[PDB]
Amino acid sequence: ASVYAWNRKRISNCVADYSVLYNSASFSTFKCYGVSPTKLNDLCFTNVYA
Amino acid sequence: GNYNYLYRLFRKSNLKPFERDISTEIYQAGSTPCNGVEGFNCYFPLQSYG
Amino acid sequence: QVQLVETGGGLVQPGGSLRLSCAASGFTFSSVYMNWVRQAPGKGPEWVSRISPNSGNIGYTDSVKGRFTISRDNAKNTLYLQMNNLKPEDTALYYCAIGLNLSSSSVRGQGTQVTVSS
Repeated sequence: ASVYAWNRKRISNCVADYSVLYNSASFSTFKCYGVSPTKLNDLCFTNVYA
Repeated sequence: GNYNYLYRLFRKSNLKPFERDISTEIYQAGSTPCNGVEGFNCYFPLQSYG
Repeated sequence: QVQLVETGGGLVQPGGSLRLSCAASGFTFSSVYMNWVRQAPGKGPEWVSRISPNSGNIGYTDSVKGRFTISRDNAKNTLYLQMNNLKPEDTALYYCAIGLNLSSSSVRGQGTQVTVSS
């Protein structure tokens, strides 16, 4: 969607492997704030909003 | 701004008590070896106060 | 203690491309690359130009296209910035920062402020 019409999705009740995303080299923008970009596999949250 | 004061932000393990870590090797944050060359998953370990 | 000693830049009148130097010490310089970034009075800092260690590709804002050039020398372990057709708008602090891909709020030196005097 457009920048003003940014699309929102909810993710829950699954397992997220952020290692594949982080180690991809196909993305030029990787900025994690609040938690380290790595060691994300050790954190479990109630919901994720994309 | 006075940015002459630096500090260590990336390290593989926590320092032991009264340790002086002066190594400036580029920190590796991914599977790909860094080999002392900056790039993806290769971050300089120093950061300034300012 | 890494010291990014930056050479001062005197006042230069328009008519000749300005040459500025910026040195680094206290760490292995051939590993990481260096970056030129400018802060002008009345506005926040902005990234100017970057040079890769191995590929040696100069990347800088298109707004400064065709007038800014970089030259790095590991033997002397320093950077040199050349600006052609210098205009008064160039008046600012062209400081240096150890270049990381983001190059945002990273390590930097005091630098020297240069203003083009008509």
